[PDB]
Amino acid sequence: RESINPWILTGFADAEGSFLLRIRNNNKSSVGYSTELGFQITLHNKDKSILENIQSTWKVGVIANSGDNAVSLKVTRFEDLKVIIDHFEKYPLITQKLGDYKLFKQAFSVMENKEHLKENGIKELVRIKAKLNWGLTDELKKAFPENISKERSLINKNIPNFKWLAGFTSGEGSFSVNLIKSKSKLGVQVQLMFRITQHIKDKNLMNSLITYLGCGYINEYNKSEFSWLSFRVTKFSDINDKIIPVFQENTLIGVKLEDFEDWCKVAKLIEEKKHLTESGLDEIKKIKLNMNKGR
DNA sequence: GGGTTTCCACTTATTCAGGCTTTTAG
DNA sequence: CCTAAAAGCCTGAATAAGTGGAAACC
Ligand SMILES: [Ca+2]
Ligand SMILES: [Ca+2]
Ligand SMILES: [Ca+2]
Repeated sequence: RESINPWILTGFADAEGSFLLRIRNNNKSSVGYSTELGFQITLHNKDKSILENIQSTWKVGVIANSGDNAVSLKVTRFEDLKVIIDHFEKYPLITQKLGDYKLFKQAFSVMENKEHLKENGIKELVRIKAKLNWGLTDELKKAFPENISKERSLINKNIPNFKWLAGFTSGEGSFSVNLIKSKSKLGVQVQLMFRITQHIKDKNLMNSLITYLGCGYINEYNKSEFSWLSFRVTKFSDINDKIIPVFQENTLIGVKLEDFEDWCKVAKLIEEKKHLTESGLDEIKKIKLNMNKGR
């Protein structure tokens, strides 16, 4: 249908994408293992069009259901990985995921030489997989008895432009209408809240948003050993002047675009002070009920 | 063909999106 | 007093990452 700006796409990839490298026990392979290399995105059913638009932009990839409520785009046809590579050389990732892309490239090169059909190419792929995403299973690591490093170098890069940021925010942002039980006349303060969420491994990136957007602050949270960061803007002046124009100018994708649009309607109400009238409050309550999970 | 690649159904792990209420600033 | 802003709390699930099975292809 519609095609996606290449930096918007990279941003969305930084947010939602995943590189994959399968090294599979296989009785029929001359070396006892077969491989599969690729890139994939899994979204809620409601955002299938993003997947289809990505498929259209690159002209690669297979779309399929992923359980009852999700759908995926997977690219594993080896020739088509050349497209993935060319895209991310001209429009590179900036989160720690770049590290996974660099490993995907190393694995691509081994397979391009057909070395994965030989002991030494398989061994090499196990060394690559060992640093990729969640690394080797215990079964695979006991099968290749050699000291295999699990570390790679931290990525540290800057937001390259607003188009990447709109792609990334299309993945990781949220636009909240926070209805606060307040001591004022109407009894409800209306608070617009923009947030961007992301694992701590990319702290430097999340801290940069403060200066990159000239507003906001960051909260840290965890569930047991699992920590992440939350970039939040709540000052209406920053919302209206700094957040909203960025994304009016750099268009979000997916149903999150509708949420931002509803959020902007509420912004206009606030700017006109109608959030201080019972009838404006009613409309704002009705916008909220129908955005995000209520859509 | 016998190996190898590709696709499809489905699962598992966790990092997100994004819900609240109460307190302070101005 | 009054409204805006920030402090401060939370977890279900949409993501991330992955696996089993087998058809299709070279
Ligand atoms: Ca992400
Ligand atoms: Ca998302
Ligand atoms: Ca499961």
